[PDB]
Amino acid sequence: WSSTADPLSNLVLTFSTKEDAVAFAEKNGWSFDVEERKVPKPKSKSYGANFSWNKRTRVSTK
Amino acid sequence: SNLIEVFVDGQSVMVEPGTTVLQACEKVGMQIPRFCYHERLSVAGNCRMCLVEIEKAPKVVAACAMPVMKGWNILTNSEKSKKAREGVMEFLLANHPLDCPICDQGGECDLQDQSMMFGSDRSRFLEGKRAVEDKNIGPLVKTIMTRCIQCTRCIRFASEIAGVDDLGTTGRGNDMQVGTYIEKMFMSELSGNIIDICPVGALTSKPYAFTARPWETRKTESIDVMDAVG
Amino acid sequence: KKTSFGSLKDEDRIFTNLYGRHDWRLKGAQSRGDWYKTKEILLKGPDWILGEVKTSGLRGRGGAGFPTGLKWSFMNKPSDGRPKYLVVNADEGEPGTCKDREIIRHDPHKLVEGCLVGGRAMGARAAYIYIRGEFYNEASNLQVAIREAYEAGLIGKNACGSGYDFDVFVVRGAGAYICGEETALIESIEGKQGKPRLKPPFPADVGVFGCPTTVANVETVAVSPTICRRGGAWFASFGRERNSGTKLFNISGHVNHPCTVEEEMSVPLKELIEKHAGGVIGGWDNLLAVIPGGSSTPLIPKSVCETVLMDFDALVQAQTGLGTAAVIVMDRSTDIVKAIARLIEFYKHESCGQCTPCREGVDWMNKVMARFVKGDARPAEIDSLWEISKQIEGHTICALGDGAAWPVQGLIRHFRPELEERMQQFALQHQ
Amino acid sequence: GAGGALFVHRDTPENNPDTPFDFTPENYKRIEAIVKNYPEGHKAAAVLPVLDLAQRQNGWLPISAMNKVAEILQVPPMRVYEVATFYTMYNRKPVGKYHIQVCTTTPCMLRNSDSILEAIQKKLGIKVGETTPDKLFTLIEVECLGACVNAPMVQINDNYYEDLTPKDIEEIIDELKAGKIPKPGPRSGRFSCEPAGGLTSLTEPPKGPGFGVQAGL
Amino acid sequence: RFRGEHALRRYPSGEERCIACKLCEAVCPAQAITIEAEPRADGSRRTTRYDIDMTKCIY
Amino acid sequence: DNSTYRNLQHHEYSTYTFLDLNVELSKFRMPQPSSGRQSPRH
Ligand SMILES: NC(=O)C1=CN([C@@H]2O[C@H](COP(=O)(O)OP(=O)(O)OC[C@H]3O[C@@H](n4cnc5c(N)ncnc54)[C@H](O)[C@@H]3O)[C@@H](O)[C@H]2O)C=CC1
Ligand SMILES: Cc1cc2nc3c(=O)[nH]c(=O)nc-3n(C[C@H](O)[C@H](O)[C@H](O)COP(=O)(O)O)c2cc1C
Ligand code: SF4
Ligand code: SF4
Ligand code: SF4
Ligand code: SF4
Ligand code: FES
Ligand code: FES
Ligand SMILES: [Mg+2]
Repeated sequence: WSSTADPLSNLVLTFSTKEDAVAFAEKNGWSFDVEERKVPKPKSKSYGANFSWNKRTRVSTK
Repeated sequence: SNLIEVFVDGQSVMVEPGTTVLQACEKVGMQIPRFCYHERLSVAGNCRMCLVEIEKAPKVVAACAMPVMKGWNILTNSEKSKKAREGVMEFLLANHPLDCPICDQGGECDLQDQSMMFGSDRSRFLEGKRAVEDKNIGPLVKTIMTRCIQCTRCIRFASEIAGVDDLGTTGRGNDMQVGTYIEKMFMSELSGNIIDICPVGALTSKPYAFTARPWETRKTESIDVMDAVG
Repeated sequence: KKTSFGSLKDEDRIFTNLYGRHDWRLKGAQSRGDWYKTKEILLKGPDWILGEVKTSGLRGRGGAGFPTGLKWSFMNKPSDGRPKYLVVNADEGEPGTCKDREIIRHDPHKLVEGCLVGGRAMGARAAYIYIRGEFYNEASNLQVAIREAYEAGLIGKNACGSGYDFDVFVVRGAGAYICGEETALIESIEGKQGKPRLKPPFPADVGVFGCPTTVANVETVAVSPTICRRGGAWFASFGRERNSGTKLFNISGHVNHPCTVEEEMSVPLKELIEKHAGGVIGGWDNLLAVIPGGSSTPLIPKSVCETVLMDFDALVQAQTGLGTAAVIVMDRSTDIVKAIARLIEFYKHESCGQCTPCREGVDWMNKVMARFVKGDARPAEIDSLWEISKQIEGHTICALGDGAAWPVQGLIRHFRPELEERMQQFALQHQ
Repeated sequence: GAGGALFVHRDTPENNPDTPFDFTPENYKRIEAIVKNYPEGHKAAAVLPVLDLAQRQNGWLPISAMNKVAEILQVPPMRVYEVATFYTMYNRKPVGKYHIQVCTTTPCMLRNSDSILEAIQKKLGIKVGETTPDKLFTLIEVECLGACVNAPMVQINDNYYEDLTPKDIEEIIDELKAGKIPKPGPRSGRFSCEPAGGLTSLTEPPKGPGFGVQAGL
Repeated sequence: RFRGEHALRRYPSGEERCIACKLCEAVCPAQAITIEAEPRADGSRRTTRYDIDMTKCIY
Repeated sequence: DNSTYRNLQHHEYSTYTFLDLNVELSKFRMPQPSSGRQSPRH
């Protein structure tokens, strides 16, 4: 079986905001690394671009 | 500027021209159900799972392909859109094989989750299901096409992202199948991504087969070192 | 002002060579009045032709019935750099329908002249006629007529003493009923599978080769030169309001003399059948049901057919729709359930399979109707089949799903006792 | 009900990429004309006519013919495979000299198309989807062929045989066996689908040019 | 209905019924089941480890 | 006059009649438009 010696291997906390997590980590005396949230950037979708007259976006099959 | 005012469940939002109904609903915080639409691929509009009701309109529209018009009110949780979702899920599950215990994508299935969240809880399909023969496209992707829902995500990804036109649809109607029509291996430096894009267990990782379940795995975010892209 | 319809004078018809008894070549068309003063009609301008088509009250002969003037004026926008094309829908896929084949094989010069007139009205540089693949001899006749038109200068470089260049191409399909749908037809022309594309974009914006395009039925294109020559008021004098003109009718099934005939628009169904088809085999009382507008229209029983008019509005009021004006009759000695199941099997074999509702649901309804024919089902499944048809209808990419759901709905609505009685006979005989 | 034809290709000694196929120079000129019919930015629009010409030259469509078409039109072979497998007029297996297509759709089924099918089966000694031992005839059930007025009807190699009775179709079959082509068109002498004894329309001579031309034109 | 000692069953042909779906391991309220699996020599989906801790099981 | 059927030319159509007619018509067509590229894959 998989054995462990640390008690914090399964401890995961949920926070509403980044500031709440940072404050909780600071008041508990834990050194922390913060990663900025990754958001998928908005994209331009056009069904009519599939059947293009002169561009490469024209599809060969559908 | 050129922003237009549209409504999602009665709440106003300003969107750029050409924005689809799905993106307008995303700007509010709702994810419309989908099977064939991918943000990275060209719009297909064939799974019909994204059908949604526009207020004062008798016919539902495909949210992934329909550009939103100024003043539209999208009823994302009306009885019409819910009934459309239930009907589409029923049609999708009519021929699907009872392979969940043996399917590698048990706890990671978009079909399973969207059936739980938007479909019914029972079936009235009393006929026999279809079965299609599997394909061999190399040692990386395992192919079980009875689970395929014909969303054509793999074909679009291969054509547009991987630059390989070896995938397509043969046949017609219910007997239309996704494949190569010949014994040919889909080998490219980006061939493994069709496993991720496939919403069902039709395409699965062959070296990963049968080894683990998603709820058991611990997720570590790291960086690739196989090349200099990182 | 007129109240009674159904007596169209012979000299007042358009397709004067419907039966192929005259010369279909250029000389016969010139004798019958084709290619006459087309130069002046071309010189009147697209706006005048569009106005004539609009005041004519013409509606699409394909089945949709959309006002042709509005569709053709959707192309009256200025050029943006792309070429403009007119596509003639000659796929001819609906069971019970034979009109386009006859007006192509016997009156091809009317079709070519209508192509030229529509292209001028819409500013199209060329016309692509998508003929059915099975109609090889009809396509060859159309090619011969187009060659005659090119030799005479009626089409091509300057096409007249007019200054307008217009080309007419014939492209053959290969065995696909779905290729009659306008977007599926456009895809099939471009060399792909006959899978329809979503709307928007409409063909007037993005069509064949990504260019502005109008897809028009063969009859709609063929009647335009006569409408221009005789005026839109004359064509509007026929039929009821919003239902003006004349129509080609195909009567097939259980009639003594199945035939194709052109008749005034809002003709009564029984009067049409008795005067042209020779009546129902075994008499009018022997009639059981009628499919009035091809396989996509729901059936109606004899009681409805007693006093029903053959036009868009009155047939919609009968919960049927005019469709392609293809009348399929059925007497009391035939299995209505078997015929409806055969139609559903046709739709199952003709669906392109692009979208899940049509594909899966139509296969499901085919299986359900096959079980219904033998009576191997239970009465509670009729409402389940109705709900399945509701789920298919209005949720598909194209109207093939609607055209498959509607016959089931009509059959259920008008013959539920028949299905229940068949099921109970099966139940007693199998215990 | 069911299809019965597979949409996956397995290499076979008589159907493989090494199977010899090439276009006759006259067919090459025809291909040039077909390609010329389309704008010189979209050459893939000619896949259907070129595949049809290949079938007419060969009788059916081997995988080598599809590969040749794809190479000639510079399109991926998978697109040609999709076109070949989507459209029902393409024969991906060898077919008899005379391909007999019998329509069993409801308008023809009403006018006893089953009798025509049974007569053909009894005369040829084959089932619905089989081929004769001498590779001369092939029987196939098809949907509406656009000749519902002249039901029942069959199609044999681009020709329509209409208003058929079992005797009439037996005569057609044995005369086609004899060697010369029977005349196409309806039987019973009704001259392409007007009422058999009715003549209820188009009785008087058609009006000439300018009969009803409006004023100011 | 009474629950006794755990056992792994097999089909009448003699092949074991377990297909390593790990649903029992997921549902086990005491985490008494440990499962490891891989494709078999014939490609079947079978377990290589199936452990039940009877001193953790709640039956 | 009317009783005579005059669509008899189609009984003598061969396997290449359509394509031969297209080849004949090839010389009557206006030059085709161009999208600027050899193919969308270019
Ligand atoms: N003639 C035949 O052989 C067949 C006829 N049909 C009939 O076709 C009917 C349904 O076909 P659909 O074309 O899908 O119906 P539709 O109403 O959507 O199309 C009607 C025509 O009007 C155009 N149109 C409609 N709305 C438009 C808009 N807002 N803007 C611009 N253009 C617009 C469409 O482009 C189309 O050409 C059915 O009722 C069926 O009976 C079906 C199969 C075969
Ligand atoms: C599945 C399907 C098949 C169709 N097949 C044909 C056809 O064979 N011929 C035709 O004229 N219209 C056909 N239509 C209707 C076309 O959409 C129609 O040609 C188009 O709407 C324009 O028709 P119009 O010129 O009469 O207005 C079909 C429609 C559907 C949904
Ligand atoms: S793909 Fe999803 S729904 Fe289908 S068998 Fe696999 S886990 Fe179950
Ligand atoms: S294999 Fe997967 S991605 Fe490809 S069409 Fe089928 S379900 Fe979609
Ligand atoms: S409704 Fe049927 S024929 Fe029409 S696009 Fe969908 S699957 Fe294809
Ligand atoms: S893993 Fe557990 S639940 Fe799944 S088959 Fe094996 S014993 Fe049954
Ligand atoms: S997500 Fe819109 S139709 Fe598939
Ligand atoms: S039903 Fe047979 S030709 Fe149409
Ligand atoms: Mg997958």
